Amino acid sequence: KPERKRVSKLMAYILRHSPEEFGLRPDVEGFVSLNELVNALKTVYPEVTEEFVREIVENDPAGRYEIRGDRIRARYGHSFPVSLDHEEDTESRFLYHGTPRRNLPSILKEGLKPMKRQYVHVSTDKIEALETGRRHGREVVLLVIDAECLRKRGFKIYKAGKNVRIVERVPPDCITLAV
Ligand SMILES: Nc1ncnc2c1ncn2[C@@H]1O[C@H](COP(=O)(O)OP(=O)(O)OC[C@H]2O[C@H](O)[C@H](O)[C@@H]2O)[C@@H](O)[C@H]1O
Ligand SMILES: Nc1ncnc2c1ncn2[C@@H]1O[C@H](COP(=O)(O)O)[C@@H](OP(=O)(O)O)[C@H]1OP(=O)(O)O
Repeated sequence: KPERKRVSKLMAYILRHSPEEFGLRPDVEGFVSLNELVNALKTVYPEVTEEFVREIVENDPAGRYEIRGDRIRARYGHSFPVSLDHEEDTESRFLYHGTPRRNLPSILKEGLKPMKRQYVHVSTDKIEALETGRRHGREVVLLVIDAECLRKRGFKIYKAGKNVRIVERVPPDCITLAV
């Protein structure tokens, strides 16, 4: 529903990108006070309550958020450094990243890089990978990433969302296919 969606979009923006511009100071792990997040959200959507934020967190289908005690964080997507959980994805054999075709000259030479984020974000889900690439351009390619290649190279893959995984970078040898 549009109420849930518009408050969640604002939560993700505050918690991933501009907490300080709403007066919040994330701790090392990226958590802000839940009460303080609620007041920040209410500067935009005055109907928001803590109970509604708790409902958004628990019902989020991607696993975007985490509440711990009286604090809340985004679980990935940040454009500032945070220490996240190191729940390691050891089971996935391939992972996916969608990107505009125009990026293949750089990506296939340099690998995937975190760009303005802290981590490279990949997915266990091809459609969601492609839909993320579509945010950046109409002509997108599906990158297929060999998870064992990454692990062997010392790049741990972490369970950030239900489908989202994070990794420090993806060297080009680990990009097996671009479709
Ligand atoms: N070496 C490179 N050269 C050029 N472009 C590159 C390179 N490596 C990666 N890119 C592209 O640089 C761009 C970086 O765009 P951004 O928005 O930061 O990353 P996202 O598109 O993965 O979205 C991650 C999402 O996953 C979670 O939901 C988060 O919350 C996000 O919503 C991509 O097109 C890369 O392919
Ligand atoms: N329902 C929801 N809750 C929270 N956040 C949401 C969201 N639906 C979308 N977002 C985020 O909005 C940005 C633009 O994405 P579009 O609207 O172009 O698809 C992007 O976040 P960012 O700028 O950090 O990359 C998305 O995050 P996500 O990939 O988790 O949906």
